[PDB]
Amino acid sequence: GSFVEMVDNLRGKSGQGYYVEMTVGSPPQTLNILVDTGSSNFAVGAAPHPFLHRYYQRQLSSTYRDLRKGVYVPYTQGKWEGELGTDLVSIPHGPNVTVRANIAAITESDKFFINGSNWEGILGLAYAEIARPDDSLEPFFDSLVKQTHVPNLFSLQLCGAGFPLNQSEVLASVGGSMIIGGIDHSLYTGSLWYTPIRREWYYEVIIVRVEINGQDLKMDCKEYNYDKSIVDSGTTNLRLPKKVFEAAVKSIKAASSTEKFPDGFWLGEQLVCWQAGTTPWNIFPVISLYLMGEVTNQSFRITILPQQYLRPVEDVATSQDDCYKFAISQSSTGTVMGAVIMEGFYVVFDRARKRIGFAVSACHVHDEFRTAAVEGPFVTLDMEDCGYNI
Ligand SMILES: CN1C(=N)N[C@](C)(c2cc(-c3cccc(C#N)c3)cs2)CC1=O
Repeated sequence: GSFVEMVDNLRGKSGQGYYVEMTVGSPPQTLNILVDTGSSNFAVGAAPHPFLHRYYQRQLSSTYRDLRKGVYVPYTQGKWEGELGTDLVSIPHGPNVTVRANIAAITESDKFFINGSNWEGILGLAYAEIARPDDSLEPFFDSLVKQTHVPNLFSLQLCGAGFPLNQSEVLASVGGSMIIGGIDHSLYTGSLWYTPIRREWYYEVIIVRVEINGQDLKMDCKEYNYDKSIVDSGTTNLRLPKKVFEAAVKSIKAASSTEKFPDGFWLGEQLVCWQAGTTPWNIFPVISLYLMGEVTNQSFRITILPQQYLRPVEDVATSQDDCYKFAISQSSTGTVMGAVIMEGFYVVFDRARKRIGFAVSACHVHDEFRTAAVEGPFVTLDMEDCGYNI
């Protein structure tokens, strides 16, 4: 590991997201910021809110600059309104540099901030194409690279605990690492395998084959990327296009048929519990996603375990049972490789070489019989045909 100052700088969990500490303004105002590769705006709470115990106070920053422009950002569920401006920003447990970046000061919001959560803003790490209001608002990472000598690359190791973390524990626990400008070898084992970034807007990739316990889902590969497939640290679940989700659930149900689970479980609505320590990991299948490789007609696969797709949750009766929710769900906006996938791997967002690397995470949860994996290469033809076009 060559980046000790940044190792273990994240906190959180898949259900609440993972955040890094940042400072904004002069003198510096400390805030916890959600690390989100699924968006491109740096936005922070800038007004009192019931679920925030601190926020950005522009009037107390001598380096604050008003851009005199508002921004409205609506999401599937939730939305916020803010005022655009710039200020000096730093990451305490990050590169030792300070940069002037755009900041959306959130003044009004609805179902955005989460009661119980510990973050006060979001750091959109994706590209300008999807920034709001438009691509003219330079994203934080672009500013960082343009203003310093930090290499145009970052890597993320999200660490699921494998069990529930209570309010106090989740605040004291190490949730992972965000290495800005490099790759830390202590965070993974084995080799890194890279897939191309198809287009620079979201971190879009192309899935070319899917297997459930080695059995080919056997769908037209275009279905797996309809209408796109992205890597998003800001999404909890592994989300799959409707048809792919239906086929995957049918296969996962068949593989785990020795035990029957209620429809509510497969819908990700209700939890299932087992006596402490007896979770039947072995009856659930591993899931492999094959991704386009960097060499023509070559692909590689990343394999996750149920320890990744069954999200630990505290039981309603806070019993001693080990409980989980099914963390694979349907999407009408393409495949989303969320925390479920990311917790199994160290993921390298190599913007400089327009590629995303995957390696088995040194902190992935597993058992004595199976482990997550990243393996290759495999001969795969016409992978370009797997990509979707409107
Ligand atoms: C999916 N996705 C995204 N990646 N980023 C956006 C900005 C947002 C993510 C969150 C959010 C909140 C809490 C936990 C997690 C988690 N985990 C993500 C709130 S807005 C919009 C969106 O819909």
